[PDB]
Amino acid sequence: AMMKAAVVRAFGAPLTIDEVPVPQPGPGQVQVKIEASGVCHTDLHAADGDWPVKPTLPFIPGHEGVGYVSAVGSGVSRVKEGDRVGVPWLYSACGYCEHCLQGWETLCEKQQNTGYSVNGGYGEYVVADPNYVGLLPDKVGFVEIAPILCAGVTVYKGLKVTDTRPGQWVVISGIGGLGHVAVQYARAMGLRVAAVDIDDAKLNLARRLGAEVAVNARDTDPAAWLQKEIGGAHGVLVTAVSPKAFSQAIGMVRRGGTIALNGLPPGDFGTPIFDVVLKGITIRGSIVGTRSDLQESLDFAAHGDVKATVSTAKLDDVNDVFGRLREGKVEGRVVLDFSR
Amino acid sequence: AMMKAAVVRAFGAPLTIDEVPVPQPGPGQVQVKIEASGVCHTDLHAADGDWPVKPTLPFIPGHEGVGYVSAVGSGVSRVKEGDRVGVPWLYSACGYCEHCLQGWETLCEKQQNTGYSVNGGYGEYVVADPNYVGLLPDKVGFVEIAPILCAGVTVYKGLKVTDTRPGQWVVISGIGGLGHVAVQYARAMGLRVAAVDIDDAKLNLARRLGAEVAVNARDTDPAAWLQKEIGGAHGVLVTAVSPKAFSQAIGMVRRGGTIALNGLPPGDFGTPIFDVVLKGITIRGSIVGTRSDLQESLDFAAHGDVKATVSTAKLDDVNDVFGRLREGKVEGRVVLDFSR
Amino acid sequence: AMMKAAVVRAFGAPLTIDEVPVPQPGPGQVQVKIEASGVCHTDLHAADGDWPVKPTLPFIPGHEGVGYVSAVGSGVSRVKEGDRVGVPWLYSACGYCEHCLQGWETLCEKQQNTGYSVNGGYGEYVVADPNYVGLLPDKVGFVEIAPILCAGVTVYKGLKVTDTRPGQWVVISGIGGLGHVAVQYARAMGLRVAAVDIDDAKLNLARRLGAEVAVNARDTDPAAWLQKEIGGAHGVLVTAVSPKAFSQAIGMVRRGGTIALNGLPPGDFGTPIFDVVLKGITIRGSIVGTRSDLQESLDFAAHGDVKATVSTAKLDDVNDVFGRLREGKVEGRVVLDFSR
Amino acid sequence: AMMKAAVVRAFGAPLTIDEVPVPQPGPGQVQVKIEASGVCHTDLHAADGDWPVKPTLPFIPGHEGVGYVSAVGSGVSRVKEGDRVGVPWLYSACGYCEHCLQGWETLCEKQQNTGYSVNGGYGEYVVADPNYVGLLPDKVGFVEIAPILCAGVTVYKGLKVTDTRPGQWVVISGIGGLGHVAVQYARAMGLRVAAVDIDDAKLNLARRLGAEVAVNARDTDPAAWLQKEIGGAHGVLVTAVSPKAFSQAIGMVRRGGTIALNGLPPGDFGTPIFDVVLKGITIRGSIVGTRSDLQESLDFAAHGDVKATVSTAKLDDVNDVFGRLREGKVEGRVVLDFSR
Ligand SMILES: NC(=O)c1ccc[n+]([C@@H]2O[C@H](COP(=O)([O-])OP(=O)(O)OC[C@H]3O[C@@H](n4cnc5c(N)ncnc54)[C@H](O)[C@@H]3O)[C@@H](O)[C@H]2O)c1
Ligand SMILES: [Zn+2]
Ligand SMILES: [Zn+2]
Ligand SMILES: [Zn+2]
Ligand SMILES: [Zn+2]
Ligand SMILES: [Zn+2]
Ligand SMILES: [Zn+2]
Ligand SMILES: [Zn+2]
Ligand SMILES: [Zn+2]
Repeated sequence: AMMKAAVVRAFGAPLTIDEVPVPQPGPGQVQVKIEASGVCHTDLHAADGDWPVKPTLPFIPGHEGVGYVSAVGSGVSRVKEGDRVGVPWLYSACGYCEHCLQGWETLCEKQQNTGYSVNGGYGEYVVADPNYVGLLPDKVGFVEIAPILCAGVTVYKGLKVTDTRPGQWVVISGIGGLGHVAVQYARAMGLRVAAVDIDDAKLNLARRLGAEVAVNARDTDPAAWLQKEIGGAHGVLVTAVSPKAFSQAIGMVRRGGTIALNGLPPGDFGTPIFDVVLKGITIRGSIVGTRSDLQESLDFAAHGDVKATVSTAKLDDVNDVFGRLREGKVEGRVVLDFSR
Repeated sequence: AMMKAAVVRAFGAPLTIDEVPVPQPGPGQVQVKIEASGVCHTDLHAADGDWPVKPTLPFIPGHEGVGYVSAVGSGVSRVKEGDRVGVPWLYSACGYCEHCLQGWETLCEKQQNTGYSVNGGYGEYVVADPNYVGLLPDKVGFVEIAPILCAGVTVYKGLKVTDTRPGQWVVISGIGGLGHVAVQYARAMGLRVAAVDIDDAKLNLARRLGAEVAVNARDTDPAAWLQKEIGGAHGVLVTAVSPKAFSQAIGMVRRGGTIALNGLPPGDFGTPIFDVVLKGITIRGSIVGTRSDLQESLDFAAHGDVKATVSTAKLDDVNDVFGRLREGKVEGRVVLDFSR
Repeated sequence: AMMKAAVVRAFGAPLTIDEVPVPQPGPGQVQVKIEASGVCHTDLHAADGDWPVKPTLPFIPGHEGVGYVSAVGSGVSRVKEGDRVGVPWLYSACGYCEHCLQGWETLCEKQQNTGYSVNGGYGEYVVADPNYVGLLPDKVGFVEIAPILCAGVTVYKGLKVTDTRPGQWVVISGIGGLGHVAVQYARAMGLRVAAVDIDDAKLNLARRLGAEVAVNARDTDPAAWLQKEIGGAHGVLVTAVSPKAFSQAIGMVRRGGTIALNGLPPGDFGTPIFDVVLKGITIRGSIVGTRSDLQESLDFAAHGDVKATVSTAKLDDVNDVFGRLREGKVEGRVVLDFSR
Repeated sequence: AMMKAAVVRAFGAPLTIDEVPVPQPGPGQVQVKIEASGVCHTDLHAADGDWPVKPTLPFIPGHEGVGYVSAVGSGVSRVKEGDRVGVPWLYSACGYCEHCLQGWETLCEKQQNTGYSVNGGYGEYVVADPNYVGLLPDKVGFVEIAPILCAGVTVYKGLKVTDTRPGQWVVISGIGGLGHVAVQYARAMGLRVAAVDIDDAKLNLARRLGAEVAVNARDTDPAAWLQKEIGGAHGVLVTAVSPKAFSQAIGMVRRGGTIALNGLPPGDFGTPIFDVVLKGITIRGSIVGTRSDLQESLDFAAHGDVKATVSTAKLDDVNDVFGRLREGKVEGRVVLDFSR
């Protein structure tokens, strides 16, 4: 009847860990018993409120929750009890608007979002729409697979919309939680990879993870060096949370190239329109991924092409996690482990 | 042996109509006797030398010249004496670089530009590269067709890269020199047009041209209104590239839509990363087009689908033409008429 | 505490899945919570009790068990709780006999053997000597790394004692659990690899894994075929479970060549003394590997040079797994999955 | 022009002492005048033609001939007339092949064999390849040194390939023609020697030769005894290769030890897989030796460390000699004496 959960009740004060009621699945719904729950930067902004459209208090964050289906309402055919599933950012969509019909459910104006507009995976249980859960592969553990539910699918879809093809150069700007799996997806997609971050150790991660080129932003200029070495990149993926670098990205791309943006920092960034137009440059934002994007991105993990770098932590230490998460002292990703 | 031509001999200075020597075609070159020559703002930027890369002085402006091939250097096959051709902005490209080989010669870093880096059509004769001239439809007169070499191809190619298809919505932002031509291509491409401007007269023109909706930005927030009325436009063509136009385009575009920027404005514009990412928006630069683009835009002119509003003037009055343009007194396009 | 474990209570009889006491770590010992446990053919030899020296009944097999240290006995320094380790065939050795002092602990006459002389990893927990456990690489998953604890280390040491060097030919006879990773170690050690088995599917597997040439012993005489095809090999590693393959390998080497033997089917094989002497052939027994061998063989796995072909099964199905392995119906390794 | 030589004209028949031409050397050849010619069991198999590859008839046997260089052809630098040399089993190798370049000329596919494939030393003179003859020590008589060319180098190289070190144990199995010479090399090589045999005379001789231990296999299990008495031998040299000797060798050897086989018996021998694999035993064939092996073996004889038991006989009594060898009535080695 009760469960442990990290409930945000005040739009900025640390999360509390309380016994709350276990959500029961109604018709068309299922219940998921959480084994692991990934922590995303988005969770910070949910706890805080750096976003125009804000969560409703109180709520439970977590859109990288993974576990088994523990119960099922009527009318459900996609999943059964004991199925291995994840509940990602896109909690549900109407399924029949123009966006949904065209396989862009990610843009559905009637969408609900896990751990933001409805309760998420920072609890021992979570109710989900079985039509939009991620179907998880057996061969990959809960802790290792959690980050794919958001970080993975986000950078996978992001790389797809750079419109770069095998043999061409992709730049991964920022080798963090997202960035570091981005390197791995890019390689599996046959791309040549260049990495660029403020941290020279993060650049070593990229090097090990497959990148054949990396330069430090806080040293030389990324643009000038890349235009110099590789001849500019055909595509750029910006994962870097920092407002700036959404400008030096325009410079690392060669003419006719595409920059996909994963970051969600605040405020307007300076866009050199003259150069964008003359160099025929494309700038494109990419929102996580569709259900197909997600399944494809999980497949890459199953096959061993992709493997998240992950720090484990306990539900009760959630606030500790948020702390070091902000101070950029987190390597790769952090995943809450519910294992007893 | 000699000819008259408007010449820029110093930046910002009135052009002087000098007697100068007729240029002669060497091997792989042709000569063109100019019968009409389009004028546009690009010419003002050339004469003022206020773009990052200036022209070399002295020079003859004009990248919208049309006339008859009057001489043929050796090794030319594409055109012959008597052919009707235009000499567009793209004078030549290298033909072997990555861009040229992929049918993107407009991104060629070794390209020459007519009436800017090489002498243009503000004179009785001009030497051109037969491989890069525009082949003109028999049906259309020299004066009427001249602006298609610039305004025509620019907005046509711009509409193409908005990645819209028949039946979908496109917003044409700014119904002026470019815009009133864009409206017509848009219609011919099976698109539903929403016109946006602050000038009621320009808006009335859009309606006459087939615009299904016309919104005045002065009285109405077109972003709010279009989102309310049609859930946004699938494509936005910004023909008057300015901060207010850029921001509002981002507001008017439907989620997952594409914005094409048609101009070359100074400075950095503020881009709302957040909105661009959550909405999955594409921002894209487009000016003029390839030889294929041009031929396709010419064909629309030839079928009677597209007619530029045009007025004429004499070579001797080029400075006056510049004056009206600079003051913003020009309705449509001004074309220099060399006809007897 | 109790746990599930597969137990051998009578030779040739199906194993039973019993509830048994969790083994506790005494002084100098550690306890390992098993995540995955490879099924070696030695396990069948043991359960069937077809070796001259029987294992004590009853016993829990499994010497490819890997997981986390879950408890530490007093006085342990080498490893700590949470460490990822495996418990190989060589459970322990005396540490001070002639063999042990010369880094050949695999020959220690006082050695104990995991899942034979002491209980092994066909269970939820196993107690291990921390001085002899395998220290697993972070980079690799439990399921994938498990076969390296015997299959990998065995064929790696075996390849080492063939006394071949980069550029020379080695024959792998039997592409099963051991042989399929042997192909990869061989390639990683710069050898040209020839594959021999009695099943085209194993041969096809070997071809995918880097075998330059391959032959089905059932379809022609393998020794003669190899003599013509490659001029006889410089070395041969015998991982087959048929005494006949042993005799045949002796005819696969060129003069001066070395045959190394890993396979352990009961009985004798035929040594052609005359040809062995005349041709100066060396025949060599090779038994698993030392702690050094094991560390090195794990490093090849961490570097991505070697990757076991694996399929998982549940503890409950151990008998169906044994049956399939008996009838040659297994490709690569079967790894018992104890993961959540 | 003419000389006496014992000739085999029909396999298995008695030899006849015939008058045949004296072989004269051409370019790159020397002539040797025989002073003594050792006899061994290889000569019996040559005369009987009972090996897989047979001598061509007619032929003169003898691969233990020693004497003086009596003539030289052009282009000979290694020896000169008057030099004391022997013409061993390895008459010549190609010098170009893999084996020849790796110091294993004994394995040369193109080798010729003295008194087998080419005429040998059962005659007054023999033609030889100066690059392959043995260079005999000054201080040892012809009769005494003859056996070192065959028996000597065989047990010496054999001992070398047991890969034993001074201070370690070696078993000499069989103290006959070869064995009594082997005991001596072993002691000279600083090994502790254990003699094994069924004949009590041969064992008393081993003790006289420095064998620290001796066991009669008729009375006691030499394996069980040696394992208990010394912990098993580091190496075993089997000079009399019978299935029993071979089997017991596998039992007598210390784990990780090496068994070298000097004999050429027929048939396949049963080799216990379990024992060879688990005990990590090396089994190695070895007969004769390289030119280097020979020179080294001669040096030991030269230093008085090795002396073969030799009986002399005349050329005309060769058949009588063969009979003695067949009936196993020979103590030591028989050598034909051509001296005055
Ligand atoms: N002691 C050691 O040095 C070390 C460690 C213990 C295990 N052993 C032994 O290694 C052997 C193999 O182990 P495994 O797990 O890979 O068994 P496995 O069943 O997985 O593989 C056996 C392979 O041998 C092949 N086989 C049967 N007859 C063959 C033939 N005539 N020619 C070629 N291949 C033939 C099979 O086709 C099969 O592919 C076992 O006997 C095992 O006990 C090695
Ligand atoms: Zn997220
Ligand atoms: Zn929808
Ligand atoms: Zn123009
Ligand atoms: Zn080019
Ligand atoms: Zn094993
Ligand atoms: Zn020991
Ligand atoms: Zn001999
Ligand atoms: Zn040779």
